[PDB]
Amino acid sequence: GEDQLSLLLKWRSSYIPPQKPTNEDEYKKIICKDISSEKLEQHAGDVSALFINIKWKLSEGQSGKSIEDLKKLAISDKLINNGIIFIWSEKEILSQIVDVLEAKGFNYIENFMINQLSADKALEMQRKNQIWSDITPEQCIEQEKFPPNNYVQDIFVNSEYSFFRKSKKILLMLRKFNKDAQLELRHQRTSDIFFDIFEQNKPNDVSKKGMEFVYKMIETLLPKANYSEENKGAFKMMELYADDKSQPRKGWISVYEQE
Amino acid sequence: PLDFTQYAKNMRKDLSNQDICLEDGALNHSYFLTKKGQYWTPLNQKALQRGIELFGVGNWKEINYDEFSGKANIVELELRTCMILGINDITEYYGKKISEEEQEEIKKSNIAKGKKENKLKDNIYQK
Amino acid sequence: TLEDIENEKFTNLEILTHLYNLKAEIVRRLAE
Amino acid sequence: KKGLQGLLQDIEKRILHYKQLFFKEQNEIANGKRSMVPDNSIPICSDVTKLNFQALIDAQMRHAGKMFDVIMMDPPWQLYDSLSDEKIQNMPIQSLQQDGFIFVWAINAKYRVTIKMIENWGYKLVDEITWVKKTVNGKIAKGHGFYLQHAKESCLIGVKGDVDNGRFKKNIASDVIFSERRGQSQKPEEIYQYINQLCPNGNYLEIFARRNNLHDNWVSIGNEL
Ligand SMILES: Nc1ncnc2c1ncn2[C@@H]1O[C@H](CSCC[C@H](N)C(=O)O)[C@@H](O)[C@H]1O
Repeated sequence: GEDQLSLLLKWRSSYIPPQKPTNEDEYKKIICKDISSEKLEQHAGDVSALFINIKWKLSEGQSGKSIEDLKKLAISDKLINNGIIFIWSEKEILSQIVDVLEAKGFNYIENFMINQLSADKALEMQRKNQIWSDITPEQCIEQEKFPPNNYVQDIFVNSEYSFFRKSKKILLMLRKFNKDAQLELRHQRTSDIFFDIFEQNKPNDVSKKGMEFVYKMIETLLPKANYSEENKGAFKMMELYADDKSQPRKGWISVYEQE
Repeated sequence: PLDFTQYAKNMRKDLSNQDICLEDGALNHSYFLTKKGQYWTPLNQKALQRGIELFGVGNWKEINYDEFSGKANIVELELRTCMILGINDITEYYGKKISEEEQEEIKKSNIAKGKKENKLKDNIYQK
Repeated sequence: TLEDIENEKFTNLEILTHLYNLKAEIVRRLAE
Repeated sequence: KKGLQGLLQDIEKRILHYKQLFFKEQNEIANGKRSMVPDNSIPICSDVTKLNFQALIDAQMRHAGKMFDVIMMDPPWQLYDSLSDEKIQNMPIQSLQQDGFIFVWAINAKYRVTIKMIENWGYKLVDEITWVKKTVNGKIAKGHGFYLQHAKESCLIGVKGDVDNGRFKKNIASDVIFSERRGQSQKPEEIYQYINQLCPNGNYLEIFARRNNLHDNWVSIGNEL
């Protein structure tokens, strides 16, 4: 198991998602009707990680939010004031995202991307080169069983685009600097690029382990925002557009939309 | 559609430097076969020949400060003079003030004597 | 030292200039 | 001093060997030796703050009948010689293109200002190409930053004019390059392959090029060209 695909996906053995806590004091789950129209300063305060787990529409046929929805969303100073915004970026609306977020005091500081590798393309390459005759790509994600690809650039999820094909998922990181306080950081504790496996039909669905890698990137960059006994009722990590897949997490404020 | 060879030749003719491209627009590969800053232009070769005509061989300092304006390697001047005279070690010609026609005569007789001695390596008479 | 002047990232011209400068310095030392 | 005499003999032998090597190199060069630079490459060695872009405009108009289809730059970002952000903005890119793409390689410190640059030149940011640095054994060549380890280089792409005219292709190549570090600022040749997939047989302009950037049908501009 020393091939390129096995080497680039070896982080998955060390980033298993934890069980969701049964302790109500270890998180704050908030259900909203419209996050963009919801005042969040009454739900949190002085958070250091505003992970916006947004899904963008881009095309009119599919669902998701829009740049107007990001514009209407209020991120105040009584909300996150010394912290990072983690927001899923797209190539079409990267300029609009950075414009609207630098309108709200959040300046771009870092790019954290996921190199999209396709399990279906890896399976089709294994079938063309040749236990893998009947296995779903979702089963490949969940059983951690992957073909021994030695050239992963042929199994990039090269999704449809009017331009260069979309084979990466960018998590934009933007900091609102505070001149009165200090964001206690850990520097260079994780790379800005990691390879994670994806599905061909779901290029925007990060896996459980990839989402855990993102969460541990956030929680390693900001350790004082983690679940400590001093952070009880005053959690420093918040998620917008939360899902029941990973967000009931220790030390995290989960904001859902229309549950 | 346009042919890109003639297009590149014309664009190099009116845009690229005289060292980058030749007189017909063709790429001068000698420019890109040496590091930038040391190419030994044909003007440099002509200046070296003028220096050997005006000053003696082995007078690289006064050659450099009268035909290259001090922006030339003395070692490179000696090496080029070796190439245009045909001996790896130019010791007999040290301070002889060789003109153009005599330079070519020495080069031709030198290549001939190198063929006679059967020791020509790169059109230079090996010692 | 021959190590600093025999590097493979140096062209033959700069290698030869380094050789000739070292030769001049050691000839001066010989005359000393 | 017998040891210094022996060292003198040693360097005399090295002088003779390297003299023969130099003579062989100059005899090969003068006779027929061709450099690695392609024949249809158009190199321009000039400073972009001093380059007359009007001459490039006129030559490109009369010799190609149109303007450039792809413009690529790896700007010397202020932290070889460097350039200010305003100085890179002052380059008349708007005149150099009417329809096509721009390819600006952006470091992390100069990413948002790169987006602003391509917006201020009249382009609309539609794509980015990220170069993931690779090791010899096939892993990610991790680096260093302030928040995360930097193992990426992003080439932000802005679009202009009427691109849908049959000169440019859609749904081509990838936005990710997984290539080894083969230099110091040396971007991979995969960006040139991807550009040629984007606009086959097109007119390309490269600003801040080096001798490894010289390609077929590419007008390359650099300080050290
Ligand atoms: N004012 C200026 N005009 C033109 N070129 C310049 C310049 N200032 C810097 N440069 C050049 O711009 C280049 C930046 S590094 C370019 C690296 C190249 N893209 C590669 O892939 O190898 C260097 O060659 C530098 O010397």
